[PDB]
Amino acid sequence: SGQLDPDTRIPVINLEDGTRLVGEDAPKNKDLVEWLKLHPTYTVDMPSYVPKNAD
Repeated sequence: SGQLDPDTRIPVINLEDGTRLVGEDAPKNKDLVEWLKLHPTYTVDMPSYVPKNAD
C-alpha cells in the first residue's frame, strides 16, 4: 500500500496477552499512532504495513 487515509483502520495487538483488535476494536491510522504511543504493550498488527518510506 501507499497513499493511506487517516480513516483507514489498523489492527492492534496487546503483547501483554497476545490480544488482538480489529474492526471497531481497532483505531484509525491517526488514532492508532496516538493510541499506540498511549499503550506500549500494544504493537502494530498488520499483514504487511507500509510506512511509505523506510527509516
